[PDB]
Amino acid sequence: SWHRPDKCCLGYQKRPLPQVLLSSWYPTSQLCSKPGVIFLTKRGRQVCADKSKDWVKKLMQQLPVTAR
Amino acid sequence: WHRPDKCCLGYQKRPLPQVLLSSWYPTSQLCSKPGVIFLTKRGRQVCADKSKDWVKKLMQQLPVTAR
Repeated sequence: SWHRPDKCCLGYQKRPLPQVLLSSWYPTSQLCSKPGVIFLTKRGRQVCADKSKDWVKKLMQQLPVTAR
Repeated sequence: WHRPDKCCLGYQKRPLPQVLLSSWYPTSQLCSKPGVIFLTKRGRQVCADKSKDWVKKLMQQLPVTAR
C-alpha cells in the first residue's frame, strides 16, 4: 500500500560544504519537522542542510535539483 | 555528516493483513508524527500510526525489521 515514509532532516550539517563535492539537491517535504534540503554528493551520500543559511541558499542556486 | 531520516508524514488508513507483512520498524521520536514502518513480504515500506490498536497488535505479532 504505497504510503511510503518520507526523508526528513532531524539534524543539520554545520560546516559549509564544498560545491566540488556535490551533484545536486532536493527539498524535503514541508510536512517535515523542520525545513531542510538534502544535498547529494558525487559519491552518493545524502546530506541535510538548513535552507535558512546563506551558504546553503548559494548551493541551491549553483546546483541543479535532483531528477527524482 | 547528517543523513536524512525516515519519517511518516502520512498513515495507512485501512488495517493491513498480517499475512502481507514481514516486520516493522520504529521512526525517530524527533519526527513530526509518531509512527512505525511496516515492511511487506514483497519488500515495500508502509507507514502506519502506532496510536491505532490494529497497529499495536501487528507490532506484537511481527518481529522488528532487522535493519
